[PDB]
Order: sequence, then C-alpha cells, then structure tokens
Amino acid sequence: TSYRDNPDAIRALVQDDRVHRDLYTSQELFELEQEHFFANTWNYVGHESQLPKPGDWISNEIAGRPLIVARHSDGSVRAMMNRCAHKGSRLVNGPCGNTGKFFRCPYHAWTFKTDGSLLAIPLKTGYENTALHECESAKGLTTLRYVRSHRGFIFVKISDAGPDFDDYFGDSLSSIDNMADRSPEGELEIAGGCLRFMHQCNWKMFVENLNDTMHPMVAHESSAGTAKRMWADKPEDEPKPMAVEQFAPFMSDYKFFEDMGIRTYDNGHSFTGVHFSIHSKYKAIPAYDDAMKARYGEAKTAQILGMARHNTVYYPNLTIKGAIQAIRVVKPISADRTLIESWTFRLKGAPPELLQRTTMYNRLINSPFSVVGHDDLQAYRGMQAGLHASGNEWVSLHRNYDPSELKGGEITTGGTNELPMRNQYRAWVQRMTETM
Amino acid sequence: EVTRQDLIDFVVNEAHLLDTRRYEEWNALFTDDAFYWVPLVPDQEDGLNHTSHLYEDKLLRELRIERLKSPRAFSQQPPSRCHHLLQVPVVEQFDAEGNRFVLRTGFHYTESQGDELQFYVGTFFHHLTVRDGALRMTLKRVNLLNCDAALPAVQLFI
Ligand code: FES
Ligand SMILES: [Fe+3]
Repeated sequence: TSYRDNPDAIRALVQDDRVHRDLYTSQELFELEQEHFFANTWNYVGHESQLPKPGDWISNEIAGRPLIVARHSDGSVRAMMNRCAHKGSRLVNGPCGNTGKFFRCPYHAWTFKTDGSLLAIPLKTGYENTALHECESAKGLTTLRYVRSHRGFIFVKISDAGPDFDDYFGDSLSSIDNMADRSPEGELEIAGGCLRFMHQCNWKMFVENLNDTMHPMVAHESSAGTAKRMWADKPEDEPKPMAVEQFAPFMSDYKFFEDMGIRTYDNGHSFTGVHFSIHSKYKAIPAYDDAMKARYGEAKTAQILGMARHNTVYYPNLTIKGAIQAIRVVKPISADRTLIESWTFRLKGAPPELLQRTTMYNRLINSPFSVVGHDDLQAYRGMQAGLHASGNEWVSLHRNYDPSELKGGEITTGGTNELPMRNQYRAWVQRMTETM
Repeated sequence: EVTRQDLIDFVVNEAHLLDTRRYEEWNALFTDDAFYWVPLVPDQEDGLNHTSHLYEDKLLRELRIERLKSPRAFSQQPPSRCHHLLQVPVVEQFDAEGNRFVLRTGFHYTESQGDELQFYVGTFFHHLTVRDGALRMTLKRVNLLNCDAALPAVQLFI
C-alpha cells in the first residue's frame, strides 16, 4: 500500500496481539520511520566519557540526520546538526575530536561556537545589504532542544513530538544507575574498543530478540550443546570457561526462562531478570569486593551487586547488560540493513580483571566472528527472507496476551510473555502517526 | 635443523589445511597453550585488556570446529567456503637457540556462502617453535586492514 500521508494504513498494521510483515520488509515504512518514529523518540547518542572536556565532540546519526554531540565551554553537553549554516558541509569529519573554542567549516570557514551559534563569517561585508540576517542560517547551526543525560548516558530527540525525557524512560533508567554503581568510584568510562557487526535484517528483529526467551534453546542449540559437551561431569562450583558459563544456559528448561521474568514500561522499555541475586563467592574478585565495601558499605554493596537484570532495552536504539558493562547500539540503515555497535565500559577504580571479563564477553557474544551472533543473525535473515511470502502476512505476538495489559504502566510478567514486543509496536504506532 | 624454508612451508600448509576443511589437523598445529588472535584495532597491544574479534584458546578452537559438524548449525546451511591467497612469508625473527621464530605473511582471504562473497586483506604474524621434533604455533595473530570497520558475519577461520 502507499503508507505516506496515510496514518490509517499505518494503524492497520498493528493489532493488539500481532503485527503485519511490512513493519519488517517495507522500505517506504523505513523512510517514514526516519521522518516520524525515530524523530519522535529519545535515542542514545553517546557517553560523557567520550567528550569529557570543553571542545570535545563525537559525531553520530539519528533518524537520517548527521549530528555533533559536543562539550560546551560551560561544561554542558550540546547536540546539533553536523551541517553548516552556509551550504550544508559537515563541520567535523571522522568519529571524534576536540575543536577548541569553535567549530570551523572546512569549505569556506564560517565559524560557530560550541553551542552551535554563529561566531564569524569571512568577508562578512558581502552580506551587508542582503536578507541573510532574516534566515534561520543567521542563528548558526540547527541545535537540538531535546538533549538529556542520565549517569553519563546522553540521549536526544529530534522533534517536538512525543514524551519528554523523564516521562519517556520513567524508572527504566535505574538499570543504567546499577551499571555505574558497580564502579567503586561510581563512574564508567568507554574502553576496550567497539565491535561493529553489520546485520542484513530490519532493526526490529534485533530488538525483539533481546526479550525472546523461546529462541535460545533452538537457535543456539549447536553452540550451546557443543559447549555443554566439553564441560561434562564437573563440580558445579568449579570455575567454568566463560564460553561454557555463557553458552550452556541457552539450553535451560523453559521454566528457567519463565521464572526469570520481564518488566515492561510505557514507550517500550524493558528488562529481563526481575529478581535479586545473592552475591556468592563463585568467581569473586576480593580486591573488588573490598573496594566496593570501602566506597558504599556492606548493605549498599549487596544491593548493587544483587541486581540481576540480564538485559535492559532503552527503546528503540540501546540495550545494556549491567553486571558485565556491555552495551549494544542499534543503527538502522534500511528496511533490510542494521549496524549493531557493541561497546564496553571500564568500572573506574576497579581492578583490571573486571574489564578483562567484560571485554571477553563482548568478543564471545557480540563480534561479527561470534558463533552466538551468527546463530541469531541466521534467524533474522531467515525471517527477512521468509516474510516476503503471501497468504499469512501477520507476525504472531499472541503469547500470553491478556487485554488487562492494555492499561500500560510498569508491568512485571513471566519471562516467555511476548508483552514487551506488543508494547513496543503500540509505542511505534503512536510515534509514527502523531506527526502524520 | 629448522630451515627458513621449513618455516615458510609451515605457514603455506596451515592455510592449505584451512582451505581444505582439515580443521582437526589444523588445530593440532597449535601448542596446547597457544592463542588464535584476530584483533579489533590496528596495533592492538594485547588480547587481555582490549576486545578482539577472536582470542581463542584450545577449548574455543575445538568448540568452533565441533559446532561445524552439527546438523543444527543453521548459520552454516549451506556451508561457507574459504580461500587464502598468500604472499611469501617473511622471516622476521630466527632464534634456533631460543627455539623461537616469527614470520610475517600478507594475505587475501575470501569467504563465500551460496551466492554471497566477502573478502578481507591483512597480515599474519606466526610465532613458531619446535615441540617433539615438529613445528607448532604458539601464537597466530591476524591483523585485518579493516578490523575496526563494520563487518558482516565471518564464520570460518582466517
Ligand atoms: S558550507 Fe560552511 S562555510 Fe560554506
Ligand atoms: Fe540469541
């Protein structure tokens, strides 16, 4: 169908308990997501440790717009279009740098302060009796009003539509606090490199998989079954190779995944693992445990280490894993192309073993060379191809559907419930159609 | 009694084993404590404090090899195939007394699956030693030109 300027057709794609395949396959819908969905939502753009000093910047892209995220001279984070006020040149090339006291366009050298405002124009008398002063360009670079941070995690929203930051995320931000609290100094810094894994599928398949407890015992059987076989008849408390530790539980009974639980939020956020874990001696690092107690005391340390949220989804473009200090950023490219960038943090003040474990995890699970990553990409590409079939054009999201869930709010539910996915497409429809 | 040509012959044959699916014989070329290392960034310092694409000990190499035999390795349906093209290995270090040898070998690596194909270029560093009269690898380091770029799935062994 022609979805442009056709919100009724968009609404018809999303029912309470299933969604239409065009969400995954339609390039037109992808284009409209850039204009509406991704422009009307809050999206992660970077971490403060990547731009700690005045003049530091990183480049990024959100909803098809090229951005600069920069530290201004007042210590604040500002976000703006990487698009000169004159004829649209990127002001900065490459992924990061420091621009000192001003951006300088590399085509004709108009300059801009680090808040985006126009600073100087060469040969400015050439505009003396022109209407330049009446145009938006005279202000400088287009700046984003909607720029917020939580515990160093920076998010932006392009448009004026949709919930503001605090309402958008609610208490889901607590997962970020837990990851930073695991530093004995309460601070995270980006470290260890970025695994950049191109996926030939729609971004939605990656995000759904983060809440998908019915896939691991199927899609990871060859990887996990192999791992289990090379760790046979061992004491349960004997330290395991991390590959065995991480792969073997993919084959757990369904009851294990059901019991783990999911919490869902308005606007599609979620986390898996709703329980508190008791901190045991299994694979403990005494110097780290000591440093935690020294900083926080016994009771608060147990609270911090006891949070057991296996993953958290900051819909639509970020997921984090608290206890391992790994994050994954979703970079949609087209209806059938998504880049996943997987980053890690050092826990400031922790012994080096902690970053060793986190960087090992990042390699094992999230590299383009990871067999677990191959497993899930294969499943996504299988759906990306299969969904072109006709006849049944619907993607079933019926598992554990109950209309009581339509009230929204925070909901804690069984771990195999497809609720987080249903919730996400309710948010998607709203954010799509509100600006059409 | 090790010659420079035996060192070169070793690296050439190692790639030939990989291209002919002789993975068990390949794995036996490593010492039991060796690592197979594909760094993530150029001039990466080590495989302990920085992420890599691969930093595989004997257990991880065996896991990956055995998984390729599984009827439910869905990501290898149909199986991928690879090809290595090598520039002649260059001997950087020849220490017979210390039983230590280091070679540097440029490569073009192709991996295909069905009608899809990708290629990668880079340089190998092989650390070789003699154990029980036979050459073995104590480290294979694979420096890809574009290690830190956006890569699709790489499923065989470079
Ligand atoms: S495009 Fe920037 S100064 Fe001309
Ligand atoms: Fe998975």
